[PDB]
Amino acid sequence: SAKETFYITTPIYYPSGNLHIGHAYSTVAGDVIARYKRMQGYDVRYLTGTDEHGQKIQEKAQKAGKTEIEYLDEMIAGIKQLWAKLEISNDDFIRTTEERHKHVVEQVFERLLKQGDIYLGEYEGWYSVPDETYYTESQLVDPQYENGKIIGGKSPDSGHEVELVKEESYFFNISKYTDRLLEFYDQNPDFIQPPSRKNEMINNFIKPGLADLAVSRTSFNWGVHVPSNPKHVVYVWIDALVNYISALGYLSDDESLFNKYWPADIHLMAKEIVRFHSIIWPILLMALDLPLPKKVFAHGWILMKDGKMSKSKGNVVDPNILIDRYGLDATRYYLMRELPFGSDGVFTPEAFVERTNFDLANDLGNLVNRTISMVNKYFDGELPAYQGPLHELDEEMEAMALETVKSYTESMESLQFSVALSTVWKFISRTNKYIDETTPWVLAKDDSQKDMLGNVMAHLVENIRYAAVLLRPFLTHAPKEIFEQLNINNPQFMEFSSLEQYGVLNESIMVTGQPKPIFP
Ligand SMILES: CNC(=O)c1ccc2c(c1)nc(-c1ccc(Br)c(O)c1)n2[C@@H](CNC(=O)COc1ccccc1C(C)(C)C)c1ccc(OC)c(OC)c1
Repeated sequence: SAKETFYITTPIYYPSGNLHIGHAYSTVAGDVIARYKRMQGYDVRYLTGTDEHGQKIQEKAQKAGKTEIEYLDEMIAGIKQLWAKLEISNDDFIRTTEERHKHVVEQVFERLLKQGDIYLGEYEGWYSVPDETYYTESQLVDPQYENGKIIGGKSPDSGHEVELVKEESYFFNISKYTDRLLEFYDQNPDFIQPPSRKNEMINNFIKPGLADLAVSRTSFNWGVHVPSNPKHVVYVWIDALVNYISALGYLSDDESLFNKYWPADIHLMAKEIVRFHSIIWPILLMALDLPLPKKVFAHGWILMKDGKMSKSKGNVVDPNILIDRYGLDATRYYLMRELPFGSDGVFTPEAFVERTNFDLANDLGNLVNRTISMVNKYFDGELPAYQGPLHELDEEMEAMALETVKSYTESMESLQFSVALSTVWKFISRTNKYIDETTPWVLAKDDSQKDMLGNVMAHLVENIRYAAVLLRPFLTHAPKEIFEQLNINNPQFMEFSSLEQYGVLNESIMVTGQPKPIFP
């Protein structure tokens, strides 16, 4: 009786200032899924947010001569400005400084304490002061021993000697849920995407035994405090992970969003945090007796020919610069086209320009401009109504249009965005080829071939309309501009349902008398 719901999330971003195209990819990709699911008729909720706690945030605020909230408000303003600039269709933005989040972190922690899933112990970690990163005994390089116990070592990055750090900490005993998690994987084979990551998780993390998780610290203050032991602050594991249910008003005075949208249909994230969403998150939800998420999707990185982009190498590509210089459509298209499923992508300015110029401006932009120009020149702007596949090429081309939609659909549902886009561009290329094959200018000579000329123009515009509709989730400007210039005004003709049967324009239409570039 009601629309089926679809809840999609990106990870909450840690506001350390440097937002590169790698961070933009997650929110753009999430936006594409969100827009696609809305067009399919789902009741969609798309969430993003920020991780605002931890020692480092408060150190950075204090160093800058600001309060924690002053500092964070400025950083979050910048992040939300970028999302608005990328036209991210997120329905909400969760900040971990909000009471709706803090209340959940406190209540979840207290519940696990009362159930006995969390117990007090002592955290022991290997810390590198230069790198400010902790490690387990297992990953120290050139470890030193004494009586069989690891006594120290070298950071597996910097190469500086690590320091043994100890502090009182609450532990979450996750190992007892091991069997339940493996059974969950068995009954939900599509849970982890790409599917190759599942056995890597099992082998590297679950098979060797899940260590108790240190979920609190006593060494810093900026964060959620444990109500029944206020010297303890909740660490990132529970604090960050419950953002996905705290955003829905879980345990608030109004849980209606939580009742409607939980569980999440897809958690989208970069591959380096999929182990936390694949193991810790499901086990935490089991401990709270909540339904698990249906799917976790890990995407690859957008590299340079220096390696991972970072502020430290001066490697960072700024999405603001790309948008200001080349436009939004070009930026979103490049991100979604160049990062294939289960692999990494590689950014170069030359590759960006080729995609932008060859695919968008040339293939799609000139197809629209050539078509509109021919309709203005041969029929004074009045596009003859579609009649049927009159030309010998039409039967196979009309079939290709439907095969394009079908292929696009199975690519999108399998999260293969780059293949969906390449499939659409094969159709755009074929439409340009249709012009060369039919030579409209030759047909415009003979007065006998005026119906055949009208048929060709009708097939050009119907091919364009198919392309425009399929690109609606990816490009936020181009499709609107194409519909505008073609003077296709009817909202129904911009939806997926209007692609079921080829040739919906069975009435004459007057196209723009002043066509302009679709891009930039
Ligand atoms: C010099 N150091 C850094 O540049 C530095 C970099 C990251 C820092 C960080 C400092 N201090 C914090 C921090 C610490 C305490 C609290 Br409470 C908190 O709040 C955040 N973080 C956070 C940043 N937060 C994240 O990346 C958010 O991750 C998630 C998002 C959604 C859901 C789940 C997650 C998890 C955390 C499960 C991946 C952090 C701490 C430890 C981590 O692994 C050991 C980690 O893995 C990606 C992320």
